Amino acid sequence: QRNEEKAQREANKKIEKQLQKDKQVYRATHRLLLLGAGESGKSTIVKQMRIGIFETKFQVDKVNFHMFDVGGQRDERRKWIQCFNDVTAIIFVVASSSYNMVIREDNQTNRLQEALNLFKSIWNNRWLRTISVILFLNKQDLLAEKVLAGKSKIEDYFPEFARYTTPEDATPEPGEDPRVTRAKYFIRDEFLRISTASGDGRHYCYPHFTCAVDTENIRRVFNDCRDIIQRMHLRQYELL
Amino acid sequence: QLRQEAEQLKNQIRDARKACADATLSQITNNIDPVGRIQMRTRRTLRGHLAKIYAMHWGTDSRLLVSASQDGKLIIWDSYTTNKVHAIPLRSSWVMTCAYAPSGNYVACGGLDNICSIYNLKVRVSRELAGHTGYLSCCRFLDDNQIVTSSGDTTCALWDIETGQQTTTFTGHTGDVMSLSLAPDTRLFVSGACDASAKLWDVREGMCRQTFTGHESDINAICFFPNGNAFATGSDDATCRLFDLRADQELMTYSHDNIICGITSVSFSKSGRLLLAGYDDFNCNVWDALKADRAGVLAGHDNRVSCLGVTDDGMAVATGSWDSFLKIWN
Amino acid sequence: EVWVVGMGIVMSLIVLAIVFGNVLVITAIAKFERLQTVTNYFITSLACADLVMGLAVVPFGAAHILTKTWTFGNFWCEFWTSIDVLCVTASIETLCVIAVDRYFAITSPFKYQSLLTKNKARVIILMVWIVSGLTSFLPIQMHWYRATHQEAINCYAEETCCDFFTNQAYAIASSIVSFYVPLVIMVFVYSRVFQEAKRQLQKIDKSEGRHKALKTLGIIMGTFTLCWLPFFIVNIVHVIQDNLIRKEVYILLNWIGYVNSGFNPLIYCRSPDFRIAFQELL
Amino acid sequence: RKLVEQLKMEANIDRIKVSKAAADLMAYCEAHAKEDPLLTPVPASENPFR
Ligand SMILES: CN[C@@H]1CCc2c(ccc(O)c2O)[C@H]1O
Repeated sequence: QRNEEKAQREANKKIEKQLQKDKQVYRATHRLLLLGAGESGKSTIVKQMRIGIFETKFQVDKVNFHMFDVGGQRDERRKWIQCFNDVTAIIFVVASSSYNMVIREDNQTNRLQEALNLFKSIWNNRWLRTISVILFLNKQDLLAEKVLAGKSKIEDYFPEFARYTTPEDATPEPGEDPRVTRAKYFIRDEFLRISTASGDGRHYCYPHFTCAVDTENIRRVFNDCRDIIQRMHLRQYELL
Repeated sequence: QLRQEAEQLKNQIRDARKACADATLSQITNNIDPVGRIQMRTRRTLRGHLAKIYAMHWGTDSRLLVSASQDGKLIIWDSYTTNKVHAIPLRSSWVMTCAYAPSGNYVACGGLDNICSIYNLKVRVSRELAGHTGYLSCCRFLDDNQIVTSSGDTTCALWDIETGQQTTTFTGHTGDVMSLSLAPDTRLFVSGACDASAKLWDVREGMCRQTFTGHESDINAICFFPNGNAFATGSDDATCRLFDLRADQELMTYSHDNIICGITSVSFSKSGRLLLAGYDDFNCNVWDALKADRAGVLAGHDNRVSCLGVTDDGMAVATGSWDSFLKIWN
Repeated sequence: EVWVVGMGIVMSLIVLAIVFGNVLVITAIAKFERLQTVTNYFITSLACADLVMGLAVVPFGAAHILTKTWTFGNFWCEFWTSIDVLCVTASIETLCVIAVDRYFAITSPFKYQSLLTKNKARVIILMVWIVSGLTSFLPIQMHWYRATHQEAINCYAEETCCDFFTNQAYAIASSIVSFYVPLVIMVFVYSRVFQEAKRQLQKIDKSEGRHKALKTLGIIMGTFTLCWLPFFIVNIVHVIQDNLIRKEVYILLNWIGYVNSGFNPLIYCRSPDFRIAFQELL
Repeated sequence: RKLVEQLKMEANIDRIKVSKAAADLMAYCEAHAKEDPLLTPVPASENPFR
């Protein structure tokens, strides 16, 4: 009779209230994706940010942030990468000191080049057309120790580095050699060249130089997310 | 050394398939009258999902459905009255599939966590199934006691609820499988992987009798013909194909010059005349199985569709999209 | 005759444009569920206010101007004046509220999702409509606005002719509630938004070595200011000094303020989603 | 490995001509077409949704 309908209506009302509260909570929280090479060094960033899928919840300035990382699924083609369509930013971790070494057992297919190809695939994705990338370049001090040593020359592995010159309007570190500065800025420009070509105002790449003992990664991600949302809102109103 | 023998045997099987075909389905079915234009209206629009839906499964009574969304809520609905009977939170925020047991007592759920969660309606998790390397993609119930889950490990497995350990594992797919569909009698079983190959398995023997590789790109959807002697595979090549098990080969291909987007979900009608396919172009196109000529277009969805299920009664078609809205059509 | 029919043609075209644009906007938000957005609620409120204006006061005002007399009753004249004040106040205050919402969405992006919800938007719309209805009906229907000189007394006594005569206090209060305070708020929030946009553009230029905001804010501010500010400045002036402002210029500026409402759909509904909805509807 | 054995097992399967399978599918569709609410628009009285 109508008693069943009344009970169903009461259950519907309770469920609707519960999902209203859940919607408030979900809209309060921001989502991030931690993507990088296997030996890139995402574990160090994850430990720094915290202080088959790994989820770490951290909040800064009373803003809830959620970071998702998947490592079990390692394939040339990823179907789970289309699932992360509502994430505010995709964190990319690249080993900037892995230019001279190769893990594919083949010549000239350097791990840095593999990371660049992966970044190109992520950027030139139909589903990831509005997701900005926060790029972290781990192990900058390993890169410094490598460049100050004569063991490896980037020109031997990256031909464009021979004719490359340091930018005049750059921001060198307070205590850094010219050679390491040139190397790190060339590596950053390698990713930025891919970043600029495809996207047109929809999404941007934020490059950061990170050491193995850096502790400002939490604030850097917060600022990058704030800038991402500000740019998205500005473009939605056709200002920027 | 054995590669040459394998290539020779593949050439032999291709020659046998070619010699076993005389006239295509179009040649024999061009005589019958076309189905004509079809008008379908959204009888019920179900709202309440926080985020995008990926999959849903109609109940046996063709009245209740379960929908899974990335917000982590496995909402159960009553299509006749548009009332939410249950709302089951998920341990894993990311979910890729869901299922409704034929008895209606249990509801399955699995996502990127590589763990198949099973919930008891009459609501707490009953058994959590683990043992898959990759992300789960689809789950269906053979009965109230067994369930088949196909994951990104390129392996499909048959589980047992009471024991919690997989009874058998099916191997032979180069790429990760993305969809599956049980036979009406549950004797056979198919799954479509990303290597453009759909294989017919066997829940008893555990060996793929036949494989069909007519597609050019990854397969995203699959579904048996109601007869059980044929199935339809929807890939990213913007084509839906209707394979035949007895003929061991393709029969018809469903494509148009205008469409350049892949297919997400494919389902048949009760009589199998209509082949409903959900596209990436924000709409669902319905085809004529015996004609390959599109009859109607279901363009009511704002975002991309992710699922499509025709009721067991053959009364309504439900499509859940990425716009957090699940619409009932008829 | 020739002058009257030309003016009648112009007012008919203005009425048609306003009504068409407004009904198109409300149809766009109402018909499609993808356009149901928190800000789109405020846009719908603005379009509803403009539609009420163009359906109630613009046609009757045109009839008053062309015929040079008020055939309808004096109570109906008071009701028409009240509806006009209501529509103007609601439209300008809704523009101010939309600007404030944009400022919160840009300056405080993290708190914007939590700060504005469906309930908050609904209560804000109710508050603005109640304050506009108060400022319109309460002083007019209770005769707080009526003047004291014999000209006004004769004008209100005669049912045939119904012009506008306002007290200095009521004119000041109506202006400062309808236009000036919303003007200050809009200018402040849009200056802050422009500063934020310039900062973001500077950051992008610095990071990526290898104007639109200025133009958009320019159109948004300039249309509203050029449409309304002259009318409100003469509204202040003729109560400050009666001999300075004539009736013809006052009516002309008021009608410019009226035709302002036609341009609002063309300015605040230029989003690609709105264009797609318009194409689907038409 | 086992791929050659699996493919050899796949090859030795009895098959029927495509004409017979096509005729069977067409006959099934023609015979079961009456009990299809999607093909034939159900009357509003018969329609459970509306
Ligand atoms: C009939 N003309 C009225 C007279 C006074 C007035 C108008 C508009 C907005 C206001 O705040 C007003 O006080 C004009 O539209």
